[PDB]
Amino acid sequence: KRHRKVLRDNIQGITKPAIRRLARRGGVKRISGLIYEETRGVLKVFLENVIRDAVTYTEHAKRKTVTAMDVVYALKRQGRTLYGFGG
Amino acid sequence: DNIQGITKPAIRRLARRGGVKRISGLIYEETRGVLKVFLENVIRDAVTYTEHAKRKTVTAMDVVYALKRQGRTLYGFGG
Amino acid sequence: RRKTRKESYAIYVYKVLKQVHPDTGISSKAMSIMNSFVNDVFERIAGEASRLAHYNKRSTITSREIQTAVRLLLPGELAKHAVSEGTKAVTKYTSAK
Amino acid sequence: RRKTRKESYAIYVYKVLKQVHPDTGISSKAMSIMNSFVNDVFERIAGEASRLAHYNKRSTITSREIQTAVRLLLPGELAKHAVSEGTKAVTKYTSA
Amino acid sequence: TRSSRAGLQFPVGRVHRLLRKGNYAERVGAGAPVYLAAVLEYLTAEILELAGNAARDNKKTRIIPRHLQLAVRNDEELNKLLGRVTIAQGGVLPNIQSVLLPK
Amino acid sequence: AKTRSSRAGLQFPVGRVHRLLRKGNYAERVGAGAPVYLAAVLEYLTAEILELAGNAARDNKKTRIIPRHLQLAVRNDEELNKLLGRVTIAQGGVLPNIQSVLLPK
Amino acid sequence: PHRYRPGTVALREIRRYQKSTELLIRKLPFQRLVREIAQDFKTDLRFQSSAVMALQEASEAYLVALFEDTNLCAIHAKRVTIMPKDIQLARRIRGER
Amino acid sequence: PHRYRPGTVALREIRRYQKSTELLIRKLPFQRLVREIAQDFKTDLRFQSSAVMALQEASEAYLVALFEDTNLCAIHAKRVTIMPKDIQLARRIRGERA
DNA sequence: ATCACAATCCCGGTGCCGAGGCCGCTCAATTGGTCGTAGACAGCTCTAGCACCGCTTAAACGCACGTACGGAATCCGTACGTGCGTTTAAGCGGTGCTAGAGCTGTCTACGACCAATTGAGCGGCCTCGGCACCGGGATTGTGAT
DNA sequence: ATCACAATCCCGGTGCCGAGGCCGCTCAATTGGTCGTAGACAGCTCTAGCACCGCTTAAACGCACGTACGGATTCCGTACGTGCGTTTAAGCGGTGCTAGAGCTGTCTACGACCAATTGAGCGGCCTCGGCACCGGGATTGTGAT
Ligand SMILES: [Cl-]
Ligand SMILES: [Cl-]
Ligand SMILES: [K+]
Ligand SMILES: [K+]
Ligand SMILES: [Mn+2]
Ligand SMILES: [Mn+2]
Ligand SMILES: [Mn+2]
Ligand SMILES: [Mn+2]
Ligand SMILES: [Mn+2]
Ligand SMILES: [Mn+2]
Ligand SMILES: [Mn+2]
Ligand SMILES: [Mn+2]
Ligand SMILES: [Mn+2]
Ligand SMILES: [Mn+2]
Ligand SMILES: [Mn+2]
Ligand SMILES: [Mn+2]
Ligand SMILES: [Mn+2]
Ligand SMILES: [Mn+2]
Ligand SMILES: [Mn+2]
Ligand SMILES: [Mn+2]
Ligand SMILES: [Mn+2]
Ligand SMILES: [Mn+2]
Ligand SMILES: [Mn+2]
Ligand SMILES: [Mn+2]
Ligand SMILES: [Mn+2]
Ligand SMILES: [Mn+2]
Ligand SMILES: [Mn+2]
Ligand SMILES: [Mn+2]
Ligand SMILES: [Mn+2]
Ligand SMILES: [Mn+2]
Ligand SMILES: [Mn+2]
Ligand SMILES: [Mn+2]
Ligand SMILES: [Mn+2]
Repeated sequence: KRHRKVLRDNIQGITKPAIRRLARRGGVKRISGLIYEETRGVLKVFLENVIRDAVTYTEHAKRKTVTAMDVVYALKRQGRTLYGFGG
Repeated sequence: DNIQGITKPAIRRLARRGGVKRISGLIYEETRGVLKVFLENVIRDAVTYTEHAKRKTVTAMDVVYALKRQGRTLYGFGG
Repeated sequence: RRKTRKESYAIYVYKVLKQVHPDTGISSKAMSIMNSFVNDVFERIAGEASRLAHYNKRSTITSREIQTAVRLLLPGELAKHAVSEGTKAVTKYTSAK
Repeated sequence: RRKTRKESYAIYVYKVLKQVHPDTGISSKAMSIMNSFVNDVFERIAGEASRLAHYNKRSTITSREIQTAVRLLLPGELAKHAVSEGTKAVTKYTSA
Repeated sequence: TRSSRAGLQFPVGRVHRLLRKGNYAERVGAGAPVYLAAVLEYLTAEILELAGNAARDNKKTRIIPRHLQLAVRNDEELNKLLGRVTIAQGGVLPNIQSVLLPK
Repeated sequence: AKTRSSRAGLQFPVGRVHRLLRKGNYAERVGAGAPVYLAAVLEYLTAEILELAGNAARDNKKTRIIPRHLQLAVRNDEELNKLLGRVTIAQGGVLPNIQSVLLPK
Repeated sequence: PHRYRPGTVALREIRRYQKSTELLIRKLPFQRLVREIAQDFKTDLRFQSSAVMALQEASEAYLVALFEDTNLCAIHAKRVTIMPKDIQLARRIRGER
Repeated sequence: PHRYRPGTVALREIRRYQKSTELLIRKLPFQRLVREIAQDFKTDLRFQSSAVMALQEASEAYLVALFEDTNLCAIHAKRVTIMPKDIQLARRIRGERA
């Protein structure tokens, strides 16, 4: 019964510099100009697949809140097990 | 010397089904090592299963169970 | 001689084959693949349903666990149809008690 | 109120660590990792044991299933040592 | 039989047994094996549908493991489902990379 | 020796491990040795990794294992690296590795 | 005044970010993105903040890991510069497509 | 005489082997290799004939698919010829190799 | 060669707060006894794994020959790195609000379990049409002119 | 293009064995009945997820500029494929020989299930030593000269 603002174009919050940093820690020294939009597209496919399961577990449990454990179990579902967040 | 029983023309046929047009000379020995490693890993696990069943004969099921373990599930042998 | 019993889904695969393709048959090898396929998919849904129950601290695997299992497992369009046939058969079953 | 009991392997992990580095500490997150590690490997071995029993039509999970679970699951040297450390425990357990 | 009451060719009796025998949980609901048997029958339908078309395309009346492979690997979603699966005697899809073709 | 841990000479809780094996639908029945073997293995691997991460902690001049010491630990050990090859250890980073061709000549 | 040659600051930054473990994507941007993608699956969802840290920790690690495979794809092609097509090669071979 | 340009029979064989489903390794050499590898794990062992068939079906499926990836790695390097380095890149990526 | 100098590294100082210890209450583990069935251990049945054998090919092999492919070498244009000034919003920390997570208690619908019953599903048997194999024209590309 | 000659495709005939159907037995599914307990639901608590605002400042953005990188081009050598003939062991159908897989039937050592006993492990509470954070000063490496 009150407004959420509307969320649009949030992919672009994954800026050029931020992607460069992740690239550095992956050991990349030179980055083509087209890599940024390509990286956003991959992050989004990744986030969609995982968030789709987290939510599937979350709806099963009849909750309105997504828990670390829904995410943790979704991660493990996809063969991307994560330590440090329960489980 | 048994490994060499996986011949050049045999590796070539596999490569062809994989869509490969041209094959370096060093590929043949490289594919022998790769296939050895694959079989080692699968047969090791198959035998662990036979062992546990207290048998002297490795069953298709031991292999099927091992393939599955390794993320290489196989249909048509007792799945 | 004598016997030695082994169950498979062969008869039901045939029955379904007849629905979808009345004028076509199936080899033994192909039949063994279908068998593998059903077992595999059975195990996969059942395993997921098992975990769902444990995650939620429940002693029971109900159709709701099978349903969620199907949605974690199956790809989009394949799940949609699967949920339908599932819910459908459950409805028809309880209304025939 | 007075918060829900949340079980942990924390106390054991601190024990093992005091034996092995009696002057070393461990942070929250580190222990949370240690704790997931222990659960993860617990599930993996238990899971493989369950399958072994099921495959052999056994209703029971014995140390022999765990043992084989460990051999399929652990890499080489890690397996060897865990097996001897497991058999030792069963042997020490069985007599006492 | 619970198959007929539910409208299924696939055995609901068998499937309820396998669920309890398979150490999935303490208890198994009544709807669970009906739901599951239906999903199994449906996926069986979907494969055999597409496998049969492949047998027809290849001028055959009997389905062999190749028809099942063509069915699966040409279907996007099925190929995904069985992405880590090997259909024995299946072969591959004919697909030559462009640069390999003569000009 | 009242605990099943003492009787086994373990730091890890055999009782709790026996509980979990039962409340887990692994099989109808769980043998008496199973929790014991398992609890010891869990203990063996625990000590194996803590060994290596206290060392990391010490190379790094620290009294405390933080999650990066575990990652350093795991990812430098061939065998631990593989046991955890599909695991991501929150807040542990990566190993320093720059590719050769990227080095100035 | 002074000017480092191309690649000099890049090399420096590779060694800097390989020493740390801190998340490299700013936290608000990333969370807004999370709530937006999740909103498009289901409306009125809340997140435990550690559910957002969990996805971010997994996400950043998926993308360092990938940027490694990508980098070796560049180098295979006798390049120093990573491109969209290196990323695509890596994801295809991973079986991610 | 008569001679096809280099690459023409290569393509004829691709079309051919992508058309069929029969095994491409000779059965007995493979069999003897399976027994050899297994001995080094446990001595005095028998194999079901179907167990060797299962190992051959799986092994070859593995090699065909690896050759597919190796080929892409070659093409990525503007080449037409597969080389050990393409296989090693494939496996590295598959996460088999380290 | 030589020489700024920017950036990084290594050093105690300093202040904030989470690791880790003390406590005492509680709930999960231990204790000892019943009771039932899984499975080990033995005894028998016969399936499939295995061994040596000898012809009939097709597949492996080794070689002659030469071309197209890989790689080394150079050359040009601009894309992508670096640095700077300006612009933008993340993070912080501090406040105020309630949705809904998560925990309790009550009661019953649902599923485990057993005894009895019955036909669906199994192997054993049979036979016949779908399809593998093949030879002899229909057609399609490949290389050469 | 327009030519001939490979290798491939396809078509109607021919036999051969496994798909597929019936058959009758039997074991797993079904029905009808008891008992207890999982969890659906209702009621209550208080955690933490959310919104929102002002302030500081570090990070993001965009623009200037030019180096070194990618790609386009030539170009040369041999590592490849193609196609002969000679060499070999895979494949098949054969008979013979038995390890050991696999099924039954006995029974007892082992684990489920239980109540009553209690001490390990939990959260609550508290505090100080480890380390994050900073500024200084020494070192080190890259780029100007
Ligand atoms: Cl149900
Ligand atoms: Cl035991
Ligand atoms: K046998
Ligand atoms: K809350
Ligand atoms: Mn939206
Ligand atoms: Mn200091
Ligand atoms: Mn604490
Ligand atoms: Mn203290
Ligand atoms: Mn005390
Ligand atoms: Mn029995
Ligand atoms: Mn070229
Ligand atoms: Mn140019
Ligand atoms: Mn700030
Ligand atoms: Mn805040
Ligand atoms: Mn409320
Ligand atoms: Mn509620
Ligand atoms: Mn009922
Ligand atoms: Mn039958
Ligand atoms: Mn002919
Ligand atoms: Mn015809
Ligand atoms: Mn039949
Ligand atoms: Mn009948
Ligand atoms: Mn309850
Ligand atoms: Mn260049
Ligand atoms: Mn034979
Ligand atoms: Mn014998
Ligand atoms: Mn025996
Ligand atoms: Mn006994
Ligand atoms: Mn006992
Ligand atoms: Mn025992
Ligand atoms: Mn505590
Ligand atoms: Mn400073
Ligand atoms: Mn300073």
